[PDB]
Amino acid sequence: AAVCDICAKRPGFGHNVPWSKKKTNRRWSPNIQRVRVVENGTHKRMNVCTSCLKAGRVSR
Amino acid sequence: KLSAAELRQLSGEELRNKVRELKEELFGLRFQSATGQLENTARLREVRKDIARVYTVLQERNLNIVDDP
Amino acid sequence: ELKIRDPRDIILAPVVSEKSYGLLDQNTYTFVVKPTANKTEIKIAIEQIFGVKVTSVNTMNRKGKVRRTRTGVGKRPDTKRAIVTVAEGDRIDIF
Amino acid sequence: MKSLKIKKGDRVKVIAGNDKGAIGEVLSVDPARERVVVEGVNIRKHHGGIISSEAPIHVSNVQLVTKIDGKDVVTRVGYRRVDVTKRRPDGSEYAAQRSVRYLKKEE
RNA sequence: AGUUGGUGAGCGAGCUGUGAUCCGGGGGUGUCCGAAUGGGGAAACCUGGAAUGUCCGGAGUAGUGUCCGGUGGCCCUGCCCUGAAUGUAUAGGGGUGUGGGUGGUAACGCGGGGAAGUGAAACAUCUUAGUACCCGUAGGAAGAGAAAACAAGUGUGAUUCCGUGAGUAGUGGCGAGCGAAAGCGGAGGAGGCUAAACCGUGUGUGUGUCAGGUGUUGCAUGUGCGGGGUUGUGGGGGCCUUGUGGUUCUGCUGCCGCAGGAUUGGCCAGUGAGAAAUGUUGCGUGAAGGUGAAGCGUCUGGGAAGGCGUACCGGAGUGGGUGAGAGUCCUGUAACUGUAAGCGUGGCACUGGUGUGGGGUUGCCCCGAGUAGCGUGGGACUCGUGGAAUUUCGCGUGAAUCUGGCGGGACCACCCGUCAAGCCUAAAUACUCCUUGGUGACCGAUAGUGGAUGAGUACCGUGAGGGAAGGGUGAAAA
RNA sequence: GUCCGAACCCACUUCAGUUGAAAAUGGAGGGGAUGAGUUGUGGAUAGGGGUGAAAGGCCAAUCAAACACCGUGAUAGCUGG
RNA sequence: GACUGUGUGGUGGAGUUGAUGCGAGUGAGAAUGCAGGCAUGAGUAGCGUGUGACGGGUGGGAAUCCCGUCCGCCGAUUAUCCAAGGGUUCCAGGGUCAAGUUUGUCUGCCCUGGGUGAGUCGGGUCCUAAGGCGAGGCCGACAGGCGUAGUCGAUGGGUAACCAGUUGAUAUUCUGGUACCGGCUUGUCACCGCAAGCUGCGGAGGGACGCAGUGAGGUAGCUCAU
RNA sequence: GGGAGCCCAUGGUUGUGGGUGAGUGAGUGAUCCUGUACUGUCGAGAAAAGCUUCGUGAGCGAGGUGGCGGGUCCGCCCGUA
Ligand SMILES: [Mg+2]
Ligand SMILES: [Mg+2]
Ligand SMILES: [Mg+2]
Ligand SMILES: [Mg+2]
Ligand SMILES: [Mg+2]
Ligand SMILES: [Mg+2]
Ligand SMILES: [Mg+2]
Ligand SMILES: [Mg+2]
Ligand SMILES: [Mg+2]
Ligand SMILES: [Mg+2]
Ligand SMILES: [Mg+2]
Ligand SMILES: [Mg+2]
Ligand SMILES: [Mg+2]
Ligand SMILES: [Mg+2]
Ligand SMILES: [Mg+2]
Ligand SMILES: [Mg+2]
Ligand SMILES: [Mg+2]
Ligand SMILES: [Mg+2]
Ligand SMILES: [Mg+2]
Ligand SMILES: [Mg+2]
Ligand SMILES: [Mg+2]
Ligand SMILES: [Mg+2]
Ligand SMILES: [Mg+2]
Ligand SMILES: [Mg+2]
Ligand SMILES: [Mg+2]
Ligand SMILES: [Mg+2]
Ligand SMILES: [Mg+2]
Ligand SMILES: [Mg+2]
Ligand SMILES: [Mg+2]
Ligand SMILES: [Mg+2]
Ligand SMILES: [Mg+2]
Ligand SMILES: [Mg+2]
Ligand SMILES: [Mg+2]
Ligand SMILES: [Mg+2]
Ligand SMILES: [Mg+2]
Ligand SMILES: [Mg+2]
Ligand SMILES: [Mg+2]
Ligand SMILES: [Mg+2]
Ligand SMILES: [Mg+2]
Ligand SMILES: [Mg+2]
Ligand SMILES: [Mg+2]
Ligand SMILES: [Mg+2]
Ligand SMILES: [Mg+2]
Ligand SMILES: [Mg+2]
Ligand SMILES: [Mg+2]
Ligand SMILES: [Mg+2]
Ligand SMILES: [Mg+2]
Ligand SMILES: [Mg+2]
Ligand SMILES: [Mg+2]
Ligand SMILES: [Mg+2]
Ligand SMILES: [Mg+2]
Ligand SMILES: [Mg+2]
Ligand SMILES: [Mg+2]
Ligand SMILES: [Mg+2]
Ligand SMILES: [Mg+2]
Ligand SMILES: [Mg+2]
Ligand SMILES: [Mg+2]
Ligand SMILES: [Mg+2]
Ligand SMILES: [Mg+2]
Ligand SMILES: [Mg+2]
Ligand SMILES: [Mg+2]
Ligand SMILES: [Mg+2]
Ligand SMILES: [Mg+2]
Ligand SMILES: [Mg+2]
Ligand SMILES: [Mg+2]
Ligand SMILES: [Mg+2]
Ligand SMILES: [Mg+2]
Ligand SMILES: [Mg+2]
Ligand SMILES: [Mg+2]
Ligand SMILES: [Mg+2]
Ligand SMILES: [Mg+2]
Ligand SMILES: [Mg+2]
Ligand SMILES: [Mg+2]
Ligand SMILES: [Mg+2]
Ligand SMILES: [Mg+2]
Ligand SMILES: [Mg+2]
Ligand SMILES: [Mg+2]
Ligand SMILES: [Mg+2]
Ligand SMILES: [Zn+2]
Repeated sequence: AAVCDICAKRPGFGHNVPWSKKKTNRRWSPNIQRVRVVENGTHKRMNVCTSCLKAGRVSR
Repeated sequence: KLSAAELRQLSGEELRNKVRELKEELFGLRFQSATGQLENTARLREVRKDIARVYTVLQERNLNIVDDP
Repeated sequence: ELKIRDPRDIILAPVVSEKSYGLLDQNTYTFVVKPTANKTEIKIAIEQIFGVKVTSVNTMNRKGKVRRTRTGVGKRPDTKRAIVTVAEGDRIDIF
Repeated sequence: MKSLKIKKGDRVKVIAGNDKGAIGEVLSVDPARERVVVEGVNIRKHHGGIISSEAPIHVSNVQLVTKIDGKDVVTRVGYRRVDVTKRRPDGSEYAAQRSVRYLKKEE
């Protein structure tokens, strides 16, 4: 996945820019990790970005 | 006669009987029209208009636009 | 509920033609009926209207004729007609 | 839309057309296209057999005529408001205001 | 006083004035399809409720076939019960029906994705162009918006939009091209809330608190709700010197003070963004209407509005009709008037609903963190990676917090400005599928809409889609 | 995936047609004709893609990249007016 | 010079002239230009495989319509009936502008009216195949992709009727005769009773399956007949 | 039930009421029936429901139902030229 279930981080779109500068469309995906979470009392998977995982916005 | 706002002076059951009688009269008129009778063609529309009037009165009573007798 | 439903709403008009009059010899009556009425409903309606025992009801759907005029093609309404067979002596007066 | 200033049964005088000066009664009015039929003026054939009867003419070609002192005088019209009472379809009463036509040149 | 729409007449009616048709406003009905929603489906069709008294109510039949009406689509969400494997518990399951959603829409808006033909006389950077198209999603407008701003030595004081600055400074295979800002002139003109200290209000738990007081008096963490507070030559909390609208006269802090208190003043302030949102009375009206001036005579003509003669009105001589060119024949026009009604609407009064601070102080306490920065790979800025500020996305890394942070085109110092990482905000601006009125040195049937007529029709195509042609008798059908 | 040979499927030769009866056929013969056969109905694969016992074949009567609409009044140092 | 007369008629029936300015969708013979109308070829090519003849009728009009008689043609189809598709072309009466490759009194044309009858036939109310859609769900920046439970989907499975007659036009449909199936209800006989039954739910059986070939017993049919 | 030519007559390109008479034997013989039979065979030849029976992970349900012969009524929608 490339969308964070927390903070809704989503891919950006930009350019491959070679030495000749012949720009080509490309994507920057967020570092989405699928981890086990225990929310309230629910065990389930969630696709969580590493930024949220580092900030602790996700309960494991 | 073609019926008017004096239908509001009647009761629900007799208004429904009026509906049934009007429907039967329209049935007879349609049969006459099919069979070649019924010189009086305007009644064939006026009976439907009367049915419309009676339903109008019944529905206003049912919806409490006019207080039910 | 408003809008009392009368059995005479289903039976619209009788069919008058040479075939219908020939079928009258067999106690058979051809009526133009409401196109959404089934054989049982037509049978019950005829019984209630005429006080007549009905042995059989046969229905067909007849397509309306299409005629090309000024303003293009016109199409006459579709009709359903019930062919009602009456008991031996009951008879129905269509005038 | 409203009605015309000329109504059926009026006595009018023809002021334009082949029959200038002819005076007759308005036999019928056709408000939609503003044409009136006055007796014994526009005699032509209909259809049907011959039917030699009156054909409509434009309402602006006639004018209401009054008898002031023994001579027929064409006149225009005005309206005055008078208090009346109208009956609702159920039969109730209420006071309302209605217009009444009067001929000019006679007050 | 006529009337039962049009193409396109006579029957049989209603109005025969018991006032219709008609006109404005508001209701009733509204088959079937369509988000389509009981289920299915080849849109406008089909088919239903396990057995029980039947899904519920009614009608019908001896009874079943039948009829009429109601009910139940899905997803989100509120409330109640239950709680799996399993222990907590959750998922799930069963109720309830609390609210919301679905789909459509001409242009305009915002956020995101994003061409190529073309130009460069080839072409790849660049251009075209963030255009076409596409995705999401609004509103009557949207977005923006109350300085982590500009300025440059004084100063300006939210934002948007228009004109300039200026085709300038710049930028650019320095090619084709691209292209500012400050300042100034205008349109329009609002500023308001919050997080945090600090104080009132429960649960992972007391053993120290003159009236009072108990191993705790009310003692310790961190919640949910109240106040309080909202700024920058810093502010706020705290600590105090005072001040709350006159009080019935309640607990607490110290028999000082604080707060609840109550009809009543009240500077005020109000249906606004403004921590909010509930009745009665004062205006002209839009939708319909009402009134609405004043010419005859002759002549020629099928016909007079034309000619000739002669009068009138004009707050009305703008038009258009009428048998030919009408100010006075018709419709109107000028001017005035009515509007009952509207969900009426706008504004006022009343009701009704909501409510103060100033001065000193700095010991202390608070001032929005995975944020700002930094590195890197991209994007937007005149700026095409560069001396690269400012701004933005992905990935890493990661601060101070007032003696602080940020900006002033690398960077540092000083100086000046400003206080980011929370939110809401009218007006000036954009637009017309529509409604009403009006206009045209605009078209006049090969034109003007594709369409003056059955026109998105006939017709062509499996389909998306393409897509015509045909107006004129006369004053009157006579 | 035998042989001869109708239906059926095919399309080798020839003649005719070639403003045709027909935008690919007709006459006469010819190949297969129990098989890798043929055919009906419904379905699946879609455009830089499909499918192809492979000819760049076929994909709605012109396919070395279908058709329709849009960018669009593309561009054309060329031709015409 | 582009052009023109304030000359004079005709046609026509409602506008428009001169002066001086102002504004242009302001001038056509060419674009294998666009639209319409009409010539040229030309009364020319063709009239789409073929066998018609005659007598009579109808009629304003007959090679081409009707009737009859001869004759010829097809006959594994030039017959009969379905499916797909078409959609009123079907029947009766009236019609001869157009259409029909000629004529036309005729028509699959035009006009008016009429015509299609099912418990059993073919589909639905039953079943699934390929495949489609798909509650949740998983996947995917968005748009979307896939798919579970399910739910659709015949070209298949399941499923009770035949012969005769009748109309200008319909017929396992109507009518006659004689059957069958499912309901409801009723009469009668027999039988049940943690322990009737009914409906759900599934288990199993069954449905349930290839191709090729020969033979046997039959019947339809056909032929012949003192 | 169907099936020819004889009838005062019909009505004269017509249909009515009577007049219908026969029904057998042999030969031949299927692409149909027994028959998804039988034999051969590799390439190994749908699904689900109806149906029969079995219980009961569900409810209903009264001591009432379920069976076998007989009687009455009900049997829908679409297509049908
Ligand atoms: Mg690009
Ligand atoms: Mg880490
Ligand atoms: Mg039927
Ligand atoms: Mg119609
Ligand atoms: Mg009224
Ligand atoms: Mg009036
Ligand atoms: Mg009325
Ligand atoms: Mg539905
Ligand atoms: Mg549906
Ligand atoms: Mg519903
Ligand atoms: Mg039930
Ligand atoms: Mg919406
Ligand atoms: Mg390019
Ligand atoms: Mg170039
Ligand atoms: Mg070039
Ligand atoms: Mg806004
Ligand atoms: Mg301000
Ligand atoms: Mg300014
Ligand atoms: Mg708080
Ligand atoms: Mg006037
Ligand atoms: Mg005059
Ligand atoms: Mg701050
Ligand atoms: Mg910085
Ligand atoms: Mg960078
Ligand atoms: Mg740039
Ligand atoms: Mg930087
Ligand atoms: Mg500097
Ligand atoms: Mg905002
Ligand atoms: Mg046009
Ligand atoms: Mg013209
Ligand atoms: Mg034209
Ligand atoms: Mg078509
Ligand atoms: Mg072989
Ligand atoms: Mg074939
Ligand atoms: Mg060849
Ligand atoms: Mg040749
Ligand atoms: Mg061979
Ligand atoms: Mg398909
Ligand atoms: Mg090759
Ligand atoms: Mg092709
Ligand atoms: Mg290409
Ligand atoms: Mg372009
Ligand atoms: Mg060009
Ligand atoms: Mg050339
Ligand atoms: Mg001039
Ligand atoms: Mg020109
Ligand atoms: Mg020319
Ligand atoms: Mg031409
Ligand atoms: Mg010629
Ligand atoms: Mg010749
Ligand atoms: Mg020649
Ligand atoms: Mg010749
Ligand atoms: Mg010839
Ligand atoms: Mg021939
Ligand atoms: Mg011939
Ligand atoms: Mg013959
Ligand atoms: Mg022969
Ligand atoms: Mg033979
Ligand atoms: Mg059909
Ligand atoms: Mg017809
Ligand atoms: Mg036709
Ligand atoms: Mg015919
Ligand atoms: Mg001809
Ligand atoms: Mg004929
Ligand atoms: Mg005929
Ligand atoms: Mg089912
Ligand atoms: Mg499936
Ligand atoms: Mg879903
Ligand atoms: Mg099912
Ligand atoms: Mg099905
Ligand atoms: Mg037939
Ligand atoms: Mg039969
Ligand atoms: Mg029968
Ligand atoms: Mg089984
Ligand atoms: Mg098997
Ligand atoms: Mg044998
Ligand atoms: Mg049929
Ligand atoms: Mg048939
Ligand atoms: Zn995240």
